Amino acid sequence: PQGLSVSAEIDTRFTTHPTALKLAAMLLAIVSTVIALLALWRLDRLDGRR
Amino acid sequence: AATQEEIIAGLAEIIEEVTGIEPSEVTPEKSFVDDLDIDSLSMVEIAVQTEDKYGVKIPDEDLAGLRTVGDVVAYIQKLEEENPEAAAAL
Repeated sequence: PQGLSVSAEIDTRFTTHPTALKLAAMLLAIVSTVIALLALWRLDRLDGRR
Repeated sequence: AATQEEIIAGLAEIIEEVTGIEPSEVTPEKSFVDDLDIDSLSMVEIAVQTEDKYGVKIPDEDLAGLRTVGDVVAYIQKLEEENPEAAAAL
């Protein structure tokens, strides 16, 4: 018939995927980390031991 | 000039802290790897704790040529008699 309707709404709150901002901010917290580690290594290499 | 019996007495108190060998075994005719089983990964620690008490930078260029305690006492003796700039201020 006309007018009869049943409209639910599923709770899909864990089905997400990051945007471009959350990806540019995830691929920039791993590069600076290894750069800082390399700089700390270069600072540690002052004692002249290889 | 530093006496031999104080050079050995200062080296033994570091060997006993790093490894645990009693200072009654450190004699001037003991090899660092055959008689006293001290791998070089412990010789590096000994050479670090040496500088962290008396300012002395033993470079790895020379850390390989020390096979006996007599070699250590001779090296220290020659470097302290060559350079008169030995501060020895605590």
